[PDB]
Amino acid sequence: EQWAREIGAQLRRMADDLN
Amino acid sequence: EDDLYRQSLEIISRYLREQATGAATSRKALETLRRVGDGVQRNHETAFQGMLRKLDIKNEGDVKSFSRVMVHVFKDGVTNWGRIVTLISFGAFVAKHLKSVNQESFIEPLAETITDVLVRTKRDWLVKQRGWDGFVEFFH
Ligand SMILES: [Cl-]
Ligand SMILES: [Cl-]
Ligand SMILES: [Cl-]
Ligand SMILES: [Zn+2]
Ligand SMILES: [Zn+2]
Ligand SMILES: [Zn+2]
Repeated sequence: EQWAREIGAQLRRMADDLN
Repeated sequence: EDDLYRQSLEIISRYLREQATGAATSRKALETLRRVGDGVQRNHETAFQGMLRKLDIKNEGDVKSFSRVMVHVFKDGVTNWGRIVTLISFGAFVAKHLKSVNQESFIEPLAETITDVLVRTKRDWLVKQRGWDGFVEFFH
């Protein structure tokens, strides 16, 4: 689970920047 | 199984298939997706490759792994075009990946998963935004 949380947050942060 | 859904699956599937194979509202969205999405892939190449590896290490199915990751992105209750475009972009990166490992038949389901999560769970949001017409103008 922890690896999916990490990857998800990672995409989230870069996504929120692009937004 | 509706008109938002099939229009979403049109855009996404197309973008993923043309990225893997190297080459009205829908067509404008596709143009925007190419412009912005190719950007995201160049600029976050190192991160994307790291995430792909991580997904593959835990070999639980590439499109299913994508699904779990995709759901987690939205778990914080926020929805925005950046999130949507970044996920489709990572989808394209993974679709290129599937083509390089002679697993092109997995691209179509990848595209469906992404669309499912989008239209199924963010429908209300997508409507307030005027669907793909919102997308086009957000990045215009
Ligand atoms: Cl960015
Ligand atoms: Cl960037
Ligand atoms: Cl989750
Ligand atoms: Zn960035
Ligand atoms: Zn893989
Ligand atoms: Zn989660």
